[PDB]
Amino acid sequence: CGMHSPNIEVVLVKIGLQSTRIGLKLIDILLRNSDSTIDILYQLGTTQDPGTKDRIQALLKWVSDSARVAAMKTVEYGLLMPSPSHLHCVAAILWHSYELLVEYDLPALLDQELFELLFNWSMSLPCNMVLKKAVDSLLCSMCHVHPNYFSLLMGWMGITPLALTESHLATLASSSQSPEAIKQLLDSGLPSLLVRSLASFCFSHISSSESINKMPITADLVAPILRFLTEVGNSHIMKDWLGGSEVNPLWTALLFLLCHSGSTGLTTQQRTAIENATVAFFLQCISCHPNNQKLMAQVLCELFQTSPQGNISGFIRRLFLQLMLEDEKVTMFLQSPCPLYVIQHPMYGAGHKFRTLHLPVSTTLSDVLDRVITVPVFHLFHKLLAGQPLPAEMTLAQLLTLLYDRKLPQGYRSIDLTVKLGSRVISLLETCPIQSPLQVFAGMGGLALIAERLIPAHSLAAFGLFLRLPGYAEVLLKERKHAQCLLRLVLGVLPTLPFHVLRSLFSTTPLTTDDGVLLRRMALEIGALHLILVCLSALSHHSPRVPRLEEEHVTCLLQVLASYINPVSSQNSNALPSVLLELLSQSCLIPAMSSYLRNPLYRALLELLRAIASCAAMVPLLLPLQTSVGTLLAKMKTCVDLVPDIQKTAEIVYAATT
Repeated sequence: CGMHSPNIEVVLVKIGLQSTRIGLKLIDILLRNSDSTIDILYQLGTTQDPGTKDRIQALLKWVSDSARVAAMKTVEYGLLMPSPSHLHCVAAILWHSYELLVEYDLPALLDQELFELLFNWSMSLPCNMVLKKAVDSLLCSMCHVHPNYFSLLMGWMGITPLALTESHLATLASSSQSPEAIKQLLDSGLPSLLVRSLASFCFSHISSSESINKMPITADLVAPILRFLTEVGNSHIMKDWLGGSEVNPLWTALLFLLCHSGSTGLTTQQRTAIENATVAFFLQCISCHPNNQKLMAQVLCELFQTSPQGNISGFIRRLFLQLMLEDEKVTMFLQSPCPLYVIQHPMYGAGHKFRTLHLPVSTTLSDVLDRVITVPVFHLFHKLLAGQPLPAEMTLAQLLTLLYDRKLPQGYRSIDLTVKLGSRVISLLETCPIQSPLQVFAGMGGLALIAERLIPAHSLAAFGLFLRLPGYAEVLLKERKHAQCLLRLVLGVLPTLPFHVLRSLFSTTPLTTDDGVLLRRMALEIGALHLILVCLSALSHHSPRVPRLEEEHVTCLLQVLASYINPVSSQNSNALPSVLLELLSQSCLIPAMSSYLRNPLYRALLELLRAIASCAAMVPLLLPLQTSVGTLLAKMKTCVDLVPDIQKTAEIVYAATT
């Protein structure tokens, strides 16, 4: 069938929707006696005809028979075990029948006994296979159709002591994803009692470790119920509720539990479980939510500010290497009448005509559309935009900023686009991108805080010292991918960038403002000039005056020095202290300059010369300790004789020397 399968499925759909009896018979022989069967069931269930009610009745009768067969324990083989993909397809069919305007009374088909049967089926088997996920997606769709069914489900597990296994909470978290279920769950006291219980357990454990409506939570359920928190954090009002002072004890308690209380006893497997659940929670919280981004930035700055005086624990280290060093991932939803070529939420549809991806923000629309004369061309539209398409090279950060400026609520985890076919004959791109958690954390200088607590190797060692300066990260974040690659090389073009960011920061911070002089005096205090001078001494094989990659390194270091002397070149006399003058009189600048002269890089050296001649307080170092530099430079300029620049720089040096 692999060459003509669309034809077969289409003719099967037409024969099925010809009459009711034939469709019911073929449903029976396709379910009792693959992706294609999922598409067949979808097109049978969601297409509207007078025979739709009997078809969904047959589907419900089949799933009830399978639940019965699983409940007491030839034609019954399909009832001994059902395909979980078929159950997810039935859930999608019921969901799209509830969503679309149907002629029949859909909740009349749903029965409470079906709720009891599928609930007993759910606890009859463990959580490893996907059959539990399928029957739980069916439970979620049916309870979305019937809110009173979920309302009675709360009354079963003692909710208006308690003991819930991991499968119980798994079924509840799976079946709470629908808006009516999550509305009833917020209306129910189960989330409030669980967060109060886990906060009390954390506080009790902290009090026991530091001394060396409430309900006791054991050491096993806490990782699954933290995963419950991760799964419910998709709602934006959930993210706002987690941002209040009522919840903040959860954060502080979990951190004090997982840092101070080392190996009540925490075993390594459960510690890893809580560790991974907290990673998932942190990844879930700040997803497309700038408020959560600044919240985590403030929280991590407060933890790094009160770091003990020196070793960083494994959790905080891996959280730094994980949370803000991977690109932000958003949920992509694609609706299209044309074919576009795992269990997901029923908002995301089914079949190949509904697409759902979990993709990083940094990519553009051309890459996600490639992976999924009048010429038909794909065009992208939004439900909040009327009459204009979307550019192919526009990244998702720009789209997220446009939607957040277009009344889309903050924290909306899944963005939806419709693909249409237009004709081609053979402002939007200029918007600001998303801020991202990494740059938000770097906005208040958290990089210096984490540096204080922490290919040639000397450049990578000097990068950590260089990023301690304020304003370094703001100019560092201009190229995201290469900065992330450099941080990945730090944890354990590439050597040029730690100095190129310093040169650009020197050039963007002039001497006419307070930021430039503060940066220069902090560089004088922390000792960056000594490090770059001994690096130049080691690279040039020359010693200070005691009282192919190397060429690029020397050129870049000379460029850094030139941008340090004159920021405008890339009260000026008293803008720089004489400490730099007495420091440069000791180093190896003069002998290396004399060695290199007597032999881009020449252009950088001439820029350094006009920079060192531009500052009057930096002038008297040019006198050698007896040929002047101006006459020498004129001699080798006549020897060389680009040319107008060389002549202008030589004339400037000659004027400075005279």
